[PDB]
Amino acid sequence: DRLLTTRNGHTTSTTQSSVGVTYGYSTEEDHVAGPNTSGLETRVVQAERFFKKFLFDWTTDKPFGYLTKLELPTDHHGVFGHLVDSYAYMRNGWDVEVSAVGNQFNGGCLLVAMVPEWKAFDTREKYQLTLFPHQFISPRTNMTAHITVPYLGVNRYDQYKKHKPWTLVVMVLSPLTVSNTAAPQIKVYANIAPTYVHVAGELPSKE
Amino acid sequence: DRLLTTRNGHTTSTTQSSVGVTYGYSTEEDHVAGPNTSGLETRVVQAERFFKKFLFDWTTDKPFGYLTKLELPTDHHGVFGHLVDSYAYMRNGWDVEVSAVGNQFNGGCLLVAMVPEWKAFDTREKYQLTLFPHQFISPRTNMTAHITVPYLGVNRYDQYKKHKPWTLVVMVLSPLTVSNTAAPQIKVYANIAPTYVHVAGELPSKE
Amino acid sequence: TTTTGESADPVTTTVENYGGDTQVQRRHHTDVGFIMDRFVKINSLSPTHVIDLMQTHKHGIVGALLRAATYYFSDLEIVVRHDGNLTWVPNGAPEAALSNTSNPTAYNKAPFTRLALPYTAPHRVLATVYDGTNKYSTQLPASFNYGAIQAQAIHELLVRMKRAELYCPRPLLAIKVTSQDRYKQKIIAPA
Amino acid sequence: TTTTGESADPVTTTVENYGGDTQVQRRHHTDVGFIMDRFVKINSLSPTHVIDLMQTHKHGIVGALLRAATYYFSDLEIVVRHDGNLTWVPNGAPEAALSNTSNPTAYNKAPFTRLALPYTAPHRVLATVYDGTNKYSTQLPASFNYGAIQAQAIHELLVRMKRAELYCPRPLLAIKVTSQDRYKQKIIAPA
Amino acid sequence: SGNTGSIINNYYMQQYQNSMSTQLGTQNNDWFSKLASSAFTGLFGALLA
Amino acid sequence: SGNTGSIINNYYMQQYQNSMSTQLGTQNNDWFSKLASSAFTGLFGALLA
Amino acid sequence: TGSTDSKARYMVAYIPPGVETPPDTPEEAAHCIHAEWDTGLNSKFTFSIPYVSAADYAYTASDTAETTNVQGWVCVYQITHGKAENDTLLVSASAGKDFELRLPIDPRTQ
Repeated sequence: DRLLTTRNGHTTSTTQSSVGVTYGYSTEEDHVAGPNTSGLETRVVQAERFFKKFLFDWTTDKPFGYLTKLELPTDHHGVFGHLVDSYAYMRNGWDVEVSAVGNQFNGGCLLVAMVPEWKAFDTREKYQLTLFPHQFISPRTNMTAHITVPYLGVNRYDQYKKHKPWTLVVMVLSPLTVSNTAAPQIKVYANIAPTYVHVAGELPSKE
Repeated sequence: DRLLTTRNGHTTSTTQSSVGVTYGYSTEEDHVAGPNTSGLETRVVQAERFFKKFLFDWTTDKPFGYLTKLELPTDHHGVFGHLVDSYAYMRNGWDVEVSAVGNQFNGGCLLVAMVPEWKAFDTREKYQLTLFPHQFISPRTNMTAHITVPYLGVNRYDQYKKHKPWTLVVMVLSPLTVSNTAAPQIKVYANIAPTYVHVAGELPSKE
Repeated sequence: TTTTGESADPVTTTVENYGGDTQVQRRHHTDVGFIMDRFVKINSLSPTHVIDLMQTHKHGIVGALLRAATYYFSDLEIVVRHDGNLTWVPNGAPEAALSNTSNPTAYNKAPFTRLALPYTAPHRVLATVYDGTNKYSTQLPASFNYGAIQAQAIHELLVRMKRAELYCPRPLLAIKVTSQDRYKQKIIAPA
Repeated sequence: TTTTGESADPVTTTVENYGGDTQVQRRHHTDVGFIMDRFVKINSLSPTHVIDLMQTHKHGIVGALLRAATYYFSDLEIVVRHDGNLTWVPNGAPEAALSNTSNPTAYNKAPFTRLALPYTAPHRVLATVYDGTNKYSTQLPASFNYGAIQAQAIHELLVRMKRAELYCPRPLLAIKVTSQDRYKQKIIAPA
Repeated sequence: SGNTGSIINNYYMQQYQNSMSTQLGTQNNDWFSKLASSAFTGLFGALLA
Repeated sequence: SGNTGSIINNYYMQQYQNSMSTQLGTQNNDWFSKLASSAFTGLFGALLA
Repeated sequence: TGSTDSKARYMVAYIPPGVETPPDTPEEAAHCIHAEWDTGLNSKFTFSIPYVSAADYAYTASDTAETTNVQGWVCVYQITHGKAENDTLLVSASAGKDFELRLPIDPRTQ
C-alpha cells in the first residue's frame, strides 16, 4: 500500500499507487511581503483548491519525445480566475497531481515535469528534461505523479495576463504498450491547486 | 470641529461635520460559526470596503413623507457581488454613510434610517420611523449621517438572491428651503461598506 | 436642556429642571412577557387549521403588540372547542399526517381542550414581516408556524404566547383622530 | 477515508476530513423507549379480543418500528371504549374465563377505560416473526399475546408499549417513490 | 416569568411543560434597556438658579 | 424512562404499576451502541494538508 | 466491485442550492466541496455530505411546490477508467456523527 491523500481547501484527492511527492527548487515560498507591493497585498485562501484539466490521450502511436504542455495559470472559472481579473498583481505556487490510469498490464513510461520559463525544446534537449522538478508514471508501478513547486520569477509579484512562470509538461519517454489484458489507451488528467495565493492592486469595476 | 474619518479596507472617508455614529440594535455581531454551516464558512475581508450609490435629489417640492429606499444588498460589481454568485450562503452587516451637501444657508431636515425586514409604510406610520436605527441631516448642522448595523434575521446565514434583511431609507422630515445664498438643490449619496463578510457553500462554475 | 438633536442620542429631561420631584414608577403592566401572556382569539377557522400568530387581529392588544415587533419567539397554549377528536402535528409535517391518531390526539372532553405546545419551527426566531424578493425554491415563509390542528369541526380557537421574546420594535398606531382635539368615547360609569 | 469494505467493519467519516466542524447532536426523539411510548390504535375488534401487537398497522410509527425489530419486550396500557363491563384475562387463560367477574373487570365509566397491564407471556421475550417449520403439538405462536378482553361491545382499542426493549433490527421502508427525483407531498403551511 | 401566579411547583417536568433553549457562545442582551438608561439627563451649559 | 414527565412519585407501588424483571447471572448490553462507537473515524494512509 | 485488472478514478461533489441544474462535468463541479479517489487495495471510500443550510434544521419531507431540491445535490463522476467497462460501484448511506432527527410524526396512510 502506497496511499496518499492530499487536501487543498474543501477539496481532497487520494491515490493508492503513490510514489511520493517531488518538491522543486525549494520546500517553501520566499517572502510574500516585499517592497514592491508596499503593505497592500493580501492572501486569498478561498482560491486554494483543486481545479481540473484534461491533458491528452496516451496512445500506442505516440513515440518518444511526444510532448503536451500546459502553461500556468490557465483559464480558470472559479475564484482564482476572478482574482486575475480583479487585481493588478499576483503570486502563488502550484500543487500538481497528474493521473494516467490504464491497468497493470500496460507498459511504457511518461515523464511529468514542471518547467520555469518555457521554451520549445529540441529533440536533443528532451534527453535532459529531468533537470527540472519531475516524476515518472509507469503502469507497472503507479497511476499518479505529484509535484509541488513555489512561486518564482524576476519579479516578486506578477501580471499573469502578460507572463506565465510555470508550465506543466508530460512527455512520452517509452511508448505505451497494450495486450489483450491491457487498457487500449490511457487518458491523462491533471488535478491542480494554486498555493499561497496573494494579490495586490485592486482594479476598478467594469460597470 | 467635528471630524471623523472612517476606514474600511483600503478605502477611507472623512467628514468635517460629523454628528457621530449611530449603532443599531447591537454593538457587535452574534456568532458567525453556528451549526447551520457546519464548520465550512470563511470570512472574506477583501469584500469589506466602501462602494457607492446615488439616492435622490432633495428639492424644495418634495414634502414631508417623501421617501427613498435602498434594499441591501444592492447590485454590486466588485468582490462582494462576485461572492453572491459564488457562494450559496452569506452574512454581513453594514457600515453606512449618507452625505447631503448643500450649504449652511439651506434649511430643512432629512431622516436617515436602517430598517430590518422592509414593508411599505403608511403615512401615519412614518411618524414613528425613529423607532429604527437613525440619524438626521439638517444643513444648519451637518452634511453627513452615519449608521452601523449588524447582520440579523430568522436564519443565521442568508440567500441574498431570495431575501434582503436590511434596507436604507432617507425621508424628508421638513422640506428643503433655499434662498439667494443657498444651494438650489441637494443631491443625496450613500457610501456603504459590508462588514464581517462570511460565506459558505461553494457553487459550481458556469463553464 | 438643549442638545445636538441630529445625533439622535437619547435625551430624557425631568421635572427637576424647573424645581419638581421625579416620582416612583412601577412598570409591571408594560412588561413584554407579562402583557403577551393572555389568550387571544383566531377568527378564521376550518376543520384543518395551521396555527399562525399573524391570523391574530391587528388591533387586539396581543396582535397590535406582536406586529410592533420584527422578530419574536415563544412557546404556546391553545384552547380549542371542537367536535370529535383533536389532532395536532408539528411544524414541517405532511398535511396527511393529521388523520393519524399517534400524533398528539385529544379525545373529546367538554367543554373544550386546553393544551401546552412547544415552539417547533426550524428557525432560531420568527418574523412578523419578511422582505423576500420571493423566498421560494406581503407573504410570509410557510415555515413560520406552530404546527396544525384537525377535528371534525373547529368552532373556536384561542391562542396564548408563553415565554415571549420581542425584538426590533415597529410602529404601533392609536385610533385615527377626526375630532378637533381629542378622540372621545363612552367610558364606563355607574348608572 | 478508504478501507477494506468486504470486512463490513463500521466506518464513520466526518466533515473534518475536508475542513468542517462536526456539531452537537441531541437524539432524544430516536430513543427506543421514548418513541414506542405512545398510544396506537388496533382497527379490527370484536366483543372478545385477544391483545396482539401485530394487529397494529404496518405503516404507523409504532407498528413500523416494532416490525423493524425481531424480538421485543414491554408492559402495556390500553384504552377501551366499550358497552357494559370490561373483563381482562392473562395469557394462557381459557376463553371461557372471560365471562367471570373475578378476573380484572372494569365497570363501565364514561367515556372509556384506561388500564395498566403487565407483560404476561411464558417467554423471556416475544417475536414479530417466527421461523417455525410448524410450531405445533406466516403464522405466530398462539402464546405471543398480552391476554384478552371482553365486553358487550368493543368500539375502540388503543394500546401503549411501556418500558419497551427492541432486539435485532429488520428492514424499515419509506414510501415507494414514483417521481423522477423526490417523493413530494403537501406540507402544512399557513393560509 | 410573566402572568403566572401559582405557588405550587409544576406537576410536569420542565422538558415537557416547555421547549428547551440551547446556547452557543437568558443574559442581559436587552438593547433597549441599555439605550434608555444611557439617555442624557443633565443640562448642557451653565446654570443660574 | 421514556415519555413520562410527571414530577410526583407514583401513588401505586412498583410491583403493581409494572411487571417485575428477574435476573440470572438493566446493564450495558447495548450491542448497537458498542457497534456504532467502534466505527473507524480516522484516515487510512498518509496525509498532505 | 471490479476485477483486479480493472482500474478507475472517481469524484463525488456536493452541489449546494443556488444553481438551477447540477453540472454534468467534473471541471464545473471542481469548484464545489469534492473528493476524488482511485481504485486499489482498499475497495471502499466514504464521504460526508455536510449540512449547509439557512435554517438550523431542514424538513425531511418535500413539498409539492418545490421545483429545485432545497438542500442541493450530490454528483458522482468518473474521471477515467482502464478496462473497467461493465464494472460496478456499490453505493450506500449511513448517519454521520452529528446526524439528528427531531419531532416525531405518524404520516403514512392507514
